Amino acid sequence: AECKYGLYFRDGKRKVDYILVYHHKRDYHEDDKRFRREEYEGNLLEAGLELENDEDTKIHGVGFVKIHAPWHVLCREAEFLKLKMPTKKVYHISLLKTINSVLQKITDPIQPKVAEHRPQTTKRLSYPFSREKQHLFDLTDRDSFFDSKTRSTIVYEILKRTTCTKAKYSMGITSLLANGVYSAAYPLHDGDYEGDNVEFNDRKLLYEEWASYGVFYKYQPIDLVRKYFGEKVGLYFAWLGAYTQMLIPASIVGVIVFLYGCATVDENIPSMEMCDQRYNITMCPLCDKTCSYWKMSSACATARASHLFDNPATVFFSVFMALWAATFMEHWKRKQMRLNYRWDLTAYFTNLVSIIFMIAVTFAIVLGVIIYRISTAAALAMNSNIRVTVTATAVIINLVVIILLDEVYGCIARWLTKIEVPKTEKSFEERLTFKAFLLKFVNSYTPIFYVAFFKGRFVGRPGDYVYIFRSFRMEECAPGGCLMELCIQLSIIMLGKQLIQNNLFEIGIPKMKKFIRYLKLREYVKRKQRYEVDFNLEPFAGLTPEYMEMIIQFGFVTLFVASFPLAPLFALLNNIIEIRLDAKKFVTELRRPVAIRAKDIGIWYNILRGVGKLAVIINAFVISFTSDFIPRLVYLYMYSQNGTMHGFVNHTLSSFNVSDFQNGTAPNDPLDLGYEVQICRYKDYREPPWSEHKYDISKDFWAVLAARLAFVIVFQNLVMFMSDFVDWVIPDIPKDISQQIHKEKVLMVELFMREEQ
Amino acid sequence: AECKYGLYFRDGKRKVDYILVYHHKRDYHEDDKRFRREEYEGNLLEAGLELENDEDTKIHGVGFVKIHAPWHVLCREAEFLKLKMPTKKVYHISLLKTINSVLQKITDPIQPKVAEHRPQTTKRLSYPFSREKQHLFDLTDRDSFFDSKTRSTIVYEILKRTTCTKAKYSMGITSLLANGVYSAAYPLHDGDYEGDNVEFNDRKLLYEEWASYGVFYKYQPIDLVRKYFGEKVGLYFAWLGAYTQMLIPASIVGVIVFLYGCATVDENIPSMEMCDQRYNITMCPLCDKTCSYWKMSSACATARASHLFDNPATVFFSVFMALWAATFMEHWKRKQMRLNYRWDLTAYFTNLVSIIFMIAVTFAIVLGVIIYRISTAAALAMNSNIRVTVTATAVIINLVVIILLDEVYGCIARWLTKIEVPKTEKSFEERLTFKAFLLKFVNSYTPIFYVAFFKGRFVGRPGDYVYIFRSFRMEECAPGGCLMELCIQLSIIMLGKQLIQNNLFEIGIPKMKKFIRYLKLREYVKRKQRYEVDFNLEPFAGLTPEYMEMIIQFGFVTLFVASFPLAPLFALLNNIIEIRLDAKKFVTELRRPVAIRAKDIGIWYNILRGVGKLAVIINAFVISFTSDFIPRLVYLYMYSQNGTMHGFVNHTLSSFNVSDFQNGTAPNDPLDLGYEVQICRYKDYREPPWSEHKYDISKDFWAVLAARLAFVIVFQNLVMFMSDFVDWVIPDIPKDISQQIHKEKVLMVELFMREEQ
Ligand SMILES: CCOc1ccccc1OCCN[C@H](C)Cc1ccc(OC)c(S(N)(=O)=O)c1
Ligand SMILES: CCOc1ccccc1OCCN[C@H](C)Cc1ccc(OC)c(S(N)(=O)=O)c1
Ligand SMILES: *[C@@H]1O[C@H](CO)[C@@H](O)[C@H](O)[C@H]1NC(C)=O
Ligand SMILES: *[C@@H]1O[C@H](CO)[C@@H](O)[C@H](O)[C@H]1NC(C)=O
Ligand SMILES: *[C@@H]1O[C@H](CO)[C@@H](O)[C@H](O)[C@H]1NC(C)=O
Ligand SMILES: *[C@@H]1O[C@H](CO)[C@@H](O)[C@H](O)[C@H]1NC(C)=O
Ligand SMILES: *[C@@H]1O[C@H](CO)[C@@H](O)[C@H](O)[C@H]1NC(C)=O
Ligand SMILES: *[C@@H]1O[C@H](CO)[C@@H](O)[C@H](O)[C@H]1NC(C)=O
Ligand SMILES: *[C@@H]1O[C@H](CO)[C@@H](O)[C@H](O)[C@H]1NC(C)=O
Ligand SMILES: *[C@@H]1O[C@H](CO)[C@@H](O)[C@H](O)[C@H]1NC(C)=O
Ligand SMILES: CCCCCCCCCCCCCC
Ligand SMILES: CCCCCCCCCCCCCC
Ligand SMILES: CCCCCCCCCCCCCC
Ligand SMILES: CCCCCCCCCCCCCC
Ligand SMILES: CCCCCCCCCCCCCC
Ligand SMILES: CCCCCCCCCCCCCC
Ligand SMILES: CCCCCCCCCCCCCC
Ligand SMILES: CCCCCCCCCCCCCC
Ligand SMILES: CCCCCCCCCCCCCC
Ligand SMILES: CCCCCCCCCCCCCC
Ligand SMILES: CCCCCCCCCCCCCC
Ligand SMILES: CCCCCCCCCCCCCC
Ligand SMILES: CCCCCCCCCCCCCC
Ligand SMILES: CCCCCCCCCCCCCC
Ligand SMILES: CCCCCCCCCCCCCC
Ligand SMILES: CCCCCCCCCCCCCC
Ligand SMILES: CCCCCCCCCCCCCC
Ligand SMILES: CCCCCCCCCCCCCC
Ligand SMILES: CCCCCCCCCCCCCC
Ligand SMILES: CCCCCCCCCCCCCC
Ligand SMILES: CCCCCCCCCCCCCC
Ligand SMILES: CCCCCCCCCCCCCC
Ligand SMILES: CCCCCCCCCCCCCC
Ligand SMILES: CCCCCCCCCCCCCC
Ligand SMILES: CCCCCCCCCCCCCC
Ligand SMILES: CCCCCCCCCCCCCC
Ligand SMILES: [Ca+2]
Ligand SMILES: [Ca+2]
Repeated sequence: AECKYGLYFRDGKRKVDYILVYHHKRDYHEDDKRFRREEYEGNLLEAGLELENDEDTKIHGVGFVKIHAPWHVLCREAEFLKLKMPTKKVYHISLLKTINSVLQKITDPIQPKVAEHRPQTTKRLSYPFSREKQHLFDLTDRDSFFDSKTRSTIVYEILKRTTCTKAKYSMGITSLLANGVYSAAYPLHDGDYEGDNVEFNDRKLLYEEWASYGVFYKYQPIDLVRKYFGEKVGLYFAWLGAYTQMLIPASIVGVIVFLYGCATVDENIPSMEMCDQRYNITMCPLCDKTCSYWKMSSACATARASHLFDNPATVFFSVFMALWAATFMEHWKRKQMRLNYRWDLTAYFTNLVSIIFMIAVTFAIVLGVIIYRISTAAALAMNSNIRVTVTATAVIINLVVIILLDEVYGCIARWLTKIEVPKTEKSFEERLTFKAFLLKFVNSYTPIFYVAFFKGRFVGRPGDYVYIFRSFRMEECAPGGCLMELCIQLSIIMLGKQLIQNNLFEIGIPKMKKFIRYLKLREYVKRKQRYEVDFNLEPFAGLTPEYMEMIIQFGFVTLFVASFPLAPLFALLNNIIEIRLDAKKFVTELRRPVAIRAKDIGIWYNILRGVGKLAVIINAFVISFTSDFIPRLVYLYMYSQNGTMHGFVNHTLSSFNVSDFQNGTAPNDPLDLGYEVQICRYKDYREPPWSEHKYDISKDFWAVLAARLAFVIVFQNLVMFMSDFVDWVIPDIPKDISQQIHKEKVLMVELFMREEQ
Repeated sequence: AECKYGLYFRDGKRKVDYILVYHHKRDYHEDDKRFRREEYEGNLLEAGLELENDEDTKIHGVGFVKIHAPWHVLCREAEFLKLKMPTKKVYHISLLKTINSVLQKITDPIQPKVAEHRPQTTKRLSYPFSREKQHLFDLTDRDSFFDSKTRSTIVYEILKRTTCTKAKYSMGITSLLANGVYSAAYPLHDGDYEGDNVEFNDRKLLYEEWASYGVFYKYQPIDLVRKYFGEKVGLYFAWLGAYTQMLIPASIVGVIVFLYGCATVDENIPSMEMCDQRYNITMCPLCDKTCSYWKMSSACATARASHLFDNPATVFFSVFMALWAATFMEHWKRKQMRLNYRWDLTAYFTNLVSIIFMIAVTFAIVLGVIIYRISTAAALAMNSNIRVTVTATAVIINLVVIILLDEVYGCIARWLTKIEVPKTEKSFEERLTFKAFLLKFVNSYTPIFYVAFFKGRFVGRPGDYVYIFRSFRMEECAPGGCLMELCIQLSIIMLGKQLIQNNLFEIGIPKMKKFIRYLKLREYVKRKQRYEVDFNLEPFAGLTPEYMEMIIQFGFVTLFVASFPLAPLFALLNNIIEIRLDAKKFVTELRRPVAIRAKDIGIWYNILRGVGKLAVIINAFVISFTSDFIPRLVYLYMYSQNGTMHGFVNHTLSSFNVSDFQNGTAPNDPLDLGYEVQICRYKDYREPPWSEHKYDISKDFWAVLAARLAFVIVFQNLVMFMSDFVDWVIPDIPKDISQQIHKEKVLMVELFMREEQ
């Protein structure tokens, strides 16, 4: 009623800045905990904080404690730290400008409706606040001089300072919370976000203008977000928006490159030769005692589909995407400085744990191939087009096991970090992030490397096959090739796993917790107090998973772009929804976090710059050994009489005598095709049967292998030099930002004169 | 007499801090210059400097001006800048230590005899000096509170501040010196360095203990050098000593590697097969219409000598020298911080000039090959063993032309820098250094790249040769190979050009200037004054050539070490003499420079880190395409029946029919050997005459080319990762240095309390 529902004290003039809750159930350890609390409350009273208790609530066995801070305490704690406040001093801000004017005219309807977005040609000064010189800062209003966030930060620092006499080593509220004496501690929200009679506050404004699905095409009011939540939350959203901005130019060139291949697919000689039914090309079986001879005309659709994923445009696109990320890094580096300026921020256990971590990483690498092979075998056995359905089933089966193993890997990393004694609090996080990221990388990217580089390459020749354990034969690729399975894997992963299931789980997880709480608790007419309302929300976890998700997503776009031009387009649609999906959680679901000052994102910059450096070698090897670019180039300039591409499929096929088959390897029935077979054909570079040295490696095997090796040498060096040049050219600091500081310092000289004046 | 020979004023209590000399010959422009001087002297008097003139000297038409500074001017100018002075506050400094104690016991006789080298367990504080708080610093003695160097620095700053009313734009003494009104300006030396009755001063101490040839095995007293000369000179000598220290461990492994090859030269099968006289192997002529057939047994000495320069030890040494420099960089980076802590230092014209510079660089690259070819032709024509003498003559002839072209390149760079307007004084030097370094690099390293990679490789086959301009045939390599000329070139260069002629010219150049001055001037009983004595010395130039010489020397050790194990040993002998050669010049020859504060060497770090990065690719290519390592490895594992090295020379030789020679290419007389010749042999991979496709590239040509290509791919990546790991592991800041600052700051808190106390 007169207390505005728990926001103020009983007298109505003291604002609650923090809330402590203890489990006072209606017993020697309980008495000891009570004595410790009482001593802590006495120390807090000695510090200079007003104290209050409430014991009459509907919830059983809970007590709430209110904390308040006076004016002199706030002044002293603000002067102790380096806190900058606005000053009455005001200065004016001091062809190419008409372009900015035109774009400002055009971009008017998309800007949000907030007070700060109004242009300001004058900016006030800012000087450290201290008790010695109070004339420089206007102290007209005490209430409006301090925001709620900076009011709660000082109280949190005071709570961290306090130590208990009984436990001299134990300091701060963290140890008390860890022991189990207290339950939780949290600041209060400003008010409601919905309601017809609700008065104006920042929560409702951010709900209407920022956290909604109907305003997905607007900008974000970053200043209000930083004012309400803090400087650690704002940098994440700024980085997300900057990352989302740079995908629009990259999502158009990929579409153009993809569309170029659809128009020129009906004039492709290699794909036209395979689909012709005038020849009678019989191929050898692909398995032992079960399969039989087939025909080349049965892979026409796969041959036609493979054309859209390799051509010179797909190499030009790789060269382009090589420089795109180098430009993005410089863009973010230059953007961070403006935000820094505007926000006024200018032994044996260790070795043993490291060895165990390497062992675990090796085992995690090992298990994935076994899981993939088992999934493929199960998918093949379940069925009995066939191939596409079998591949899709195998991928879908493997994804679930990956999802299940992620959590176990995370728990293992957490326990491994815990068993080793951490020196401080920052090193704990800096080590946990690395330990989790390595395991997530090796868990996510293992099956892709196997199909691209290792599947179907070490299998033998007809008549001399390779067996493992003397009883199992190595598997081969698809009849059309192994470039089609990679595209299906990438498409299925990117479209389903990262877009549908992830977001559905994110939305649906809190509902089960709410339902469980409702079932366990078991109407309300009187209005509950603020602390009782805030007690039913979910506590804040952190920002590590939010960064980890986007960092994992960043690797798919760059590492495997040489054979998938549509990768950048799939990420933009997800990033469009992710911003407004994450915005709602902070406003409507979680509890209010405390503010932390930061000047950079932190350790993720090094990870991004390592992935960007790693992408190039993989791109070069994928272009060299997975496609048919180099064989075509070699055939055109060495073996063609015309100078054209006639006879290329004729060139790449060998011959074999079906009468030389090993015992127990011939097909069961050779008359399914309807005619007798005497010679089958396979893909390799070996000698003909009608020769002195049959089935031997020929001279053309060695000529293509040097051409594949030289391409990597040229590509790697050229791309590395081009990537370094871009960093060299662009400066790291904007000119206007650096210019503005010098005049401010020149006037700050007279400000220093004003200090004694 | 009573003035101590010009050191003090006539009264005997004012010390001369600077000296200005004008050309007052015994005429309107002369009157204008006199008026300008007079105005400058009036401005200096307004500044607060005492002035004096002397016009009675033996030298004709010269006048000297004396400058003196009072105490209050010194105090004000010292408080204007950030100058730190010692304080009365004193603190104590706060298994592994016994090793340091033992090495201190052993290294006693090699330490110099100076006061500062005595161990000090207590170190005084240091606080900014200001007029507001003079109680913290003891002002007991005015004379001993300021050194001569810091006394002259303030006067130089005052002179730079002064501006002339008539020329408002012109400021400082630099413009006056450039116009021609004044001749020179220099501070004074402390006194003499030789003499039985000479009193003690720092010049004599540095002469006896530092700048001498009989103390070449001792340390250097860096603190006294910095106290007398400054902080810019000391860093050069510290870097030189640190660079000289790290060559001792590297000069022993090279000797061991070189000695390993001498013991195993009598069991080498490939060199034993060539020296055997049981076979009769006739080779084809190496030139048109003049040479004739020769025998393989005539290159036995060259074959035996080539063994000492390639073996697995020469690859292990390359891998070792890859990490040596990475360790050296970290060593210097960690050493700089201790010196920083101890010394209290904690539009269209531009584009046009750039294009002209690229054109000049291209032309400079072009001219060197022509010069080398002309020198080789002249050396061959002059004579008429023959080969060794001809090669030595060609190298000696080329070196002189290189020496002559260096100065023209330097002058071109200077003019090119001058024609473009520089923005400031630092950018001028930073651009001139780069412009000179690029031209010196391309001038020095051009002939080495040509012999290693391009000579004798694009020449044709017997019966189908390659001609340029339809009349000139391409040259071939030496009969034994092209690995012997590179060693002779490197040895001759390193031993003669950098060690004998350079030092002789450095010593002998000032003597010609002294003799010319003596001849032009034309005895003395009275003692000359200090300014008249200092007027006859040579002015100081700078530190760019001193750094450039050592930077150029640094490239020979690292870039071309894969085939010359004795390179690090030749540089140590030169660096031993260079220190004591350069020390004498500063003490006995040049004028006294003014002090400049610096915290790093500057732009040379980037050049060193670029050369270190560049060395790896060149090393890999030199190992792959210049030696015979890969062919031997290919022969051993693919073509040998034994499993040994029997029949390798048999493998690498082809055959040719002497009856298929082109018209005008057969030798004049084929009967010099004493018997008829029907088949000659050459080195290549081609088909035999008794085949369907004669003189065609065979299958063994393509098998070795892939093996040469894979080695580079493996080597480059492995060495790059290993080089990055070393930087990753080692921290960049010493632990004790960082630890010491925190306690000093903790006590500086009480020092701040002492400020008001
Ligand atoms: C593609 C890269 O090149 C190689 C590089 C390095 C080593 C081997 C390489 O080559 C791959 C071998 N894979 C053969 C070329 C394909 C093939 C196709 C059909 C077959 O018939 C069923 C058989 S098989 N098992 O009968 O030989 C083999
Ligand atoms: C050594 C690297 O390999 C090559 C790599 C790339 C291209 C060509 C390469 O090979 C070099 C060719 N140089 C031949 C192999 C040497 C030779 C020796 C004696 C001769 O007789 C006088 C002749 S010649 N002019 O008569 O052919 C040639
Ligand atoms: C070629 O294949 C067709 C496919 O039906 C078959 O009818 C025909 O008999 C075959 N001819 C030969 C010569 O194999
Ligand atoms: C290509 O070769 C075929 C057969 O050798 C011939 O019919 C055709 O005309 C040739 N095409 C061109 C463009 O030379
Ligand atoms: C395939 O190549 C062989 C080898 O020259 C040739 O004889 C055969 O006719 C070719 N096949 C076709 C269908 O052209
Ligand atoms: C290989 O095939 C030919 C027919 O092409 C046949 O005559 C010969 O007998 C076969 N080889 C063997 C070993 O049977
Ligand atoms: C082999 O060379 C020696 C060298 O003098 C010569 O005397 C001898 O006649 C030669 N023999 C043959 C067969 O060429
Ligand atoms: C090497 O081969 C030669 C001739 O083939 C033979 O005399 C010799 O014994 C072999 N050496 C070994 C170690 O096998
Ligand atoms: C060199 O190789 C050929 C080819 O096999 C062989 O006939 C000849 O005997 C060899 N020469 C010697 C001296 O062994
Ligand atoms: C090549 O040499 C053989 C002897 O080795 C000779 O009989 C033949 O005539 C020669 N070739 C020609 C074109 O003369
Ligand atoms: C009143 C709201 C009308 C618009 C609703 C839009 C819902 C979200 C659609 C987002 C689509 C973005 C491209 C995939
Ligand atoms: C800073 C917030 C940006 C939010 C994204 C706005 C929507 C962009 C849609 C662009 C469509 C391009 C299709 C190729
Ligand atoms: C018998 C020939 C079959 C050819 C198949 C070609 C497949 C093209 C699919 C295009 C899908 C585009 C979706 C955006
Ligand atoms: C943004 C820079 C793009 C540069 C693209 C260079 C690659 C061109 C490849 C051409 C292949 C031609 C095959 C016949
Ligand atoms: C607002 C501007 C930010 C920086 C934009 C840089 C260029 C964007 C286009 C991508 C270029 C890629 C070249 C390979
Ligand atoms: C961060 C601002 C970026 C401005 C555009 C930069 C585009 C790329 C310039 C360098 C191109 C290098 C081509 C080899
Ligand atoms: C040839 C049989 C063994 C294959 C081992 C390699 C499988 C894939 C390894 C992937 C390494 C990178 C994982 C992130
Ligand atoms: C990870 C590398 C594994 C190497 C396995 C070697 C197997 C050799 C048998 C296959 C040789 C013939 C290939 C067609
Ligand atoms: C009759 C042929 C059917 C082929 C179906 C292929 C399915 C591939 C789906 C790839 C994208 C899936 C996104 C959820
Ligand atoms: C008034 C408009 C409401 C639109 C609601 C959209 C909800 C989207 C939930 C996320 C779906 C993730 C898988 C596509
Ligand atoms: C086996 C490859 C693992 C991933 C390599 C690329 C990631 C680089 C991460 C850099 C970590 C830096 C921590 C300070
Ligand atoms: C920390 C930022 C740079 C990290 C770069 C890591 C790249 C590792 C690639 C290794 C390639 C060579 C393996 C032998
Ligand atoms: C640096 C990445 C691109 C390099 C492309 C090299 C191959 C170009 C085609 C082959 C040469 C064609 C000559 C007409
Ligand atoms: C009185 C001086 C005795 C020693 C004279 C030494 C002269 C210089 C010799 C330096 C040799 C260093 C190794 C090349
Ligand atoms: C810091 C000054 C060092 C001066 C060098 C001292 C002489 C070193 C001689 C070492 C001889 C080693 C022979 C292989
Ligand atoms: C006929 C055989 C001649 C062999 C010549 C070997 C030359 C060895 C020279 C060693 C010089 C070492 C100087 C340090
Ligand atoms: C300091 C690290 C040295 C490592 C040396 C590795 C190179 C070994 C080469 C062995 C060649 C063997 C040829 C048969
Ligand atoms: C005083 C110590 C300075 C640093 C010494 C570092 C090791 C010196 C030996 C060279 C090691 C090279 C390994 C390839
Ligand atoms: C600057 C102090 C150097 C101390 C010795 C360092 C020796 C090299 C250590 C790293 C070795 C890496 C081997 C792969
Ligand atoms: C084949 C004829 C032309 C040879 C041109 C190359 C000669 C050497 C070039 C050296 C480049 C590096 C100079 C510092
Ligand atoms: C700098 C590269 C120059 C290339 C010149 C090509 C000359 C071709 C004639 C030689 C071919 C046969 C070599 C034995
Ligand atoms: C009789 C054979 C004489 C051979 C003389 C070779 C001279 C090579 C000298 C290399 C070093 C020169 C240093 C000045
Ligand atoms: C008392 C000892 C005197 C020694 C004098 C040495 C003079 C050396 C001059 C430099 C010679 C450079 C070529 C070897
Ligand atoms: C043609 C090669 C010239 C030399 C390349 C290596 C030297 C690198 C110098 C880096 C200059 C940095 C200036 C800021
Ligand atoms: C400024 C410090 C790094 C400079 C590195 C320069 C190395 C240049 C090597 C270029 C190799 C590739 C040429 C195509
Ligand atoms: C990384 C630099 C050294 C690499 C050496 C590679 C070749 C080693 C010899 C060849 C293999 C021998 C197997 C027994
Ligand atoms: Ca998500
Ligand atoms: Ca010298």
